[PDB]
Amino acid sequence: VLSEGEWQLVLHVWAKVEADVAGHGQDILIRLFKSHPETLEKFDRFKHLKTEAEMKASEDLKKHGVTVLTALGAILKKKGHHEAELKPLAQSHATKHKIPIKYLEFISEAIIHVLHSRHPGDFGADAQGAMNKALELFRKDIAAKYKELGYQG
Ligand code: HEM
Repeated sequence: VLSEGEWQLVLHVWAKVEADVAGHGQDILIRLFKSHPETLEKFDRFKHLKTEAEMKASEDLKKHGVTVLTALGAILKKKGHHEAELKPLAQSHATKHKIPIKYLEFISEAIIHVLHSRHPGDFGADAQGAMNKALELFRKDIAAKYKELGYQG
């Protein structure tokens, strides 16, 4: 479990992300797609995008980035008490979108990379540690729902 001091580090930097949800969302998805090209293939919506400039130009991609970060923000602000928010998400990603747990690991790495680019002074080691712990908790709780439904994998 995160301590109260660790949750404060997470939510302090998240308040900055919320100044520019769309810019953040875009950078994160693009990092994910470039670092792990196999993740782009999950999105019939975005499959057609081949270069980073094309990705950067796509309004639809920027719109989905907002969706992802708004859902994640609502989970983080529940500070671990996220059962009602997490269950729908784990059900669609396991059974409808077919997203392996590993790809949730990849997008966590992307989020940490982008927070680090954009918010150095608010994202030193102690905040990066707290953010990694929060994202592991998210993954751990999702993985348990996957297992229940027969998708641990
Ligand atoms: C931080 C983790 C993530 C969050 C908060 C998140 C959130 C969402 C939300 C809220 C939706 C729309 C509602 C729903 O279908 O559940 C969605 C759809 C989707 N997500 Fe995720 N997602 C995450 C990670 C991923 C990753 C890593 C992949 C793919 C590698 C993925 C693939 C999809 C797909 C394919 C859709 C449907 C897109 C469309 O055709 O409209 N998601 N996600």
